[PDB]
Amino acid sequence: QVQLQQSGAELVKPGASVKLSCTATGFNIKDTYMHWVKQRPEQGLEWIGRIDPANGNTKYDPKFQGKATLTADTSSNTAYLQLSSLTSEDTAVYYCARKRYSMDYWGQGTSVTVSSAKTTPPSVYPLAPGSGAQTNSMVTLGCLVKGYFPEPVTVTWNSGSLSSGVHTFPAVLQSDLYTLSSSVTVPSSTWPSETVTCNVAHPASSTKVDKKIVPRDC
Amino acid sequence: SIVMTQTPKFLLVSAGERVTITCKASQSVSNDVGWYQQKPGQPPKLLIYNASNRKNGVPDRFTGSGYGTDFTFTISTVQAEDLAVYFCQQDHSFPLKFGAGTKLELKRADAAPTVSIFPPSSEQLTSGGASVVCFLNNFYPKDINVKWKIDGSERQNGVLNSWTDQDSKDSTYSMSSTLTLTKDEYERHNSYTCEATHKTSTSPIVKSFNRNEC
Repeated sequence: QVQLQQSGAELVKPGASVKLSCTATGFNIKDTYMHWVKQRPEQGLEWIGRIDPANGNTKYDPKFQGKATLTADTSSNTAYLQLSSLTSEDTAVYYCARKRYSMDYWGQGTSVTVSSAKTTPPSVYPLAPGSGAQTNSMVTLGCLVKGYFPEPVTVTWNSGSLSSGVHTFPAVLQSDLYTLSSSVTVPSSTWPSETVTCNVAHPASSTKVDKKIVPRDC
Repeated sequence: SIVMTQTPKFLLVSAGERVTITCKASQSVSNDVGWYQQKPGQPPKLLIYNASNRKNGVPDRFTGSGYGTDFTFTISTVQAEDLAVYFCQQDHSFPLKFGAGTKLELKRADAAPTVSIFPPSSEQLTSGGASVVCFLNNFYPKDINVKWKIDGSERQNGVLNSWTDQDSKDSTYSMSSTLTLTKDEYERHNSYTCEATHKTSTSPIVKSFNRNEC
């Protein structure tokens, strides 16, 4: 019955401000300490600070004094982390946690990206096998998601129907644009006889693209 | 400013062995030490309450012990679902500090990759760019090399490689290699080759296609 609901992802220009919401359920916020944790990509966890919702007492790690301001509203049982003076070093996922009697529960986390680069929708390219490709029991199909910013994008195959043989690869940043690929391996008796479609979503640009894997036509 | 130093950063272990993660508090912390597990893409999950007290619904193979400066997290028998990054935490002094983390990696027998090569899509050719994609799937160990050859000539520019995290189902890795060129350069040449050199075989695993065919 205890869950922490965090706000959606944010892309902000450098020097801007952001406010994140952590809505709680199953426990009143004033009987516990709410904590916020920062995790830079491919890095560790950094304790930002702790808020006492009953009285408003705030203790921050000395590195987060001005950047992070923690405010709580007991009426909505919602804890807030405000991040200002944002730079690229603030690009991270921010979690909210509840701590009381050495007990902990964490939210899903909110991704904040700080960059001057503009939002760029991806280009989704179906990757069918070569025209003279080898025929076997299984056939591998691909999907290329190129030239998008910011992260993340979500890739699904046949709206979740195909999931066993999917390898979605981490994105690579180049010239302020991300590119990733996804592969799905299906039995050759099921393609092209059955449909295989690449479903790509890029929430930051409100982009949802479906690209069916059609055999190459010469 | 009680700093927690966590070792090792990377723990290469075999299934059925025992992993011990050590976190050293710079000053005395005593009871207020917690151990967290973070599966990829997931929030960290608490596993040890007060340096020896498992929370609940936690496999009894996850143990913790220590007092003062020395603290230890031990996994009795490493399993596939234990693939994650583990963090120690100190809540004794309010400047709360986490450990740097320990990335657990499962050891398994060498597996050869399944190499697939894909020509640039028809739609992308209208865009003015051409990306040749090579998939290397289900291989171990993680370290592997990909060589791109165009009409027999090795190409080292415009290549982006991306490794997947270890798959808990089979403890393997997958990698994607993308060669990006201009449309004019792609249409200039015909033979494009992806070569995979791995610890499994001294000879490279080769996949190729010809552009003058479709």
